[PDB]
Amino acid sequence: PKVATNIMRAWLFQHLTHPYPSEEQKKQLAQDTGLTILQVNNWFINARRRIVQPM
Ligand SMILES: [Cl-]
Repeated sequence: PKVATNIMRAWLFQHLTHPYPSEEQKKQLAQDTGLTILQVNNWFINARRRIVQPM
């Protein structure tokens, strides 16, 4: 699971100005992580919320 998380973190940091994977990108991320598309989407929702959450 560390590799799965690191796959998504790496994508996220490379796309900080638009941290919203397209449908095709979600599909590739699912393949790379071994997570479902649903899990990939939920991870990104939670990541974007974490970035903006108050100190
Ligand atoms: Cl990282």
